[PDB]
Amino acid sequence: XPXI
Amino acid sequence: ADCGLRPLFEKKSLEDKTERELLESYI
Amino acid sequence: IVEGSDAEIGMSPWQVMLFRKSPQELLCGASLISDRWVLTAAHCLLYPPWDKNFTENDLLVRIGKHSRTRYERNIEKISMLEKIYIHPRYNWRENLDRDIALMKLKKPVAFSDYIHPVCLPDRETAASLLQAGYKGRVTGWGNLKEGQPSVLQVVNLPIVERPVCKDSTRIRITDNMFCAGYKPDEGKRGDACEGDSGGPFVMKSPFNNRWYQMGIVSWGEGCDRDGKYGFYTHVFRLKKWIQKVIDQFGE
Ligand SMILES: *[C@@H]1O[C@H](CO)[C@@H](O)[C@H](O)[C@H]1NC(C)=O
Ligand SMILES: [Cl-]
Ligand code: NA
Repeated sequence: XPXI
Repeated sequence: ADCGLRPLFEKKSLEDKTERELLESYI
Repeated sequence: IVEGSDAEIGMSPWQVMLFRKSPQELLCGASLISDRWVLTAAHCLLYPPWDKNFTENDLLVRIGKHSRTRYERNIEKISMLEKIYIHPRYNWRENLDRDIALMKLKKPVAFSDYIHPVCLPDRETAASLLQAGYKGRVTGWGNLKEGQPSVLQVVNLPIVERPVCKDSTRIRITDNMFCAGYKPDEGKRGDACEGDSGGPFVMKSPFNNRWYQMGIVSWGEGCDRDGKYGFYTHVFRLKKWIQKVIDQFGE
């Protein structure tokens, strides 16, 4: 999902 | 005004170890 | 960065490290686009599903760095933030559409051999350079595999055709995104990874030798998986917003  | 020209590379007429790979990709 | 190599000194002088103050930790990458404006991913600053919602005084930036962990005296600059600006149509609920944010430094940074801004593309540069098969460069201090590097990592990756990007994922891709990475038949690997997000995808223009930031590391499914690609915010498509924030400051 998100880069983080 | 001077954006994107690196002091230790473009400004000294030096190239980094992998930028050629980018240039060659345009051909 | 997966399957990259150590950056050379001053190779990416626009690279910025976004640091959480409490607890002390690397949050994300970012990029210097002038003496006082830093570009990053919105999800680095605001991602409510994981309870992320940072305010200006929660964060600092470190500019001019090479080492991930050492304090680099007389080389690095540590700056506070005056104000964060998130794209008003950033879509954190769905697919990270318009994943872009600006951060205003409390005081402009002095440029040096190690600190220097990247260019943002104009229409012609974007149209010319953002094409499948052309390569750009991603940099960061993120994980080496889906484990942290001693120094800044760099890898060059090819831009991938939109239908190939779309067939790779069930996530909804928009025109404010592009993807990059090698295909399974190309024999090479590489990707951004966790810790790299918010950092720049740059291209060196063959027309004027300048480095342009075409993308921001935005999202992906794992790191360096076969048949998966990294996704990047399309900076040029969001440039009118960037220009508006910068132009309206103090007016
Ligand atoms: C983020 O935090 C600010 C400050 O408390 C709050 O006003 C805002 O509602 C939060 N944003 C979101 C989208 O949750
Ligand atoms: Cl916009
Ligand atoms: Na892949």
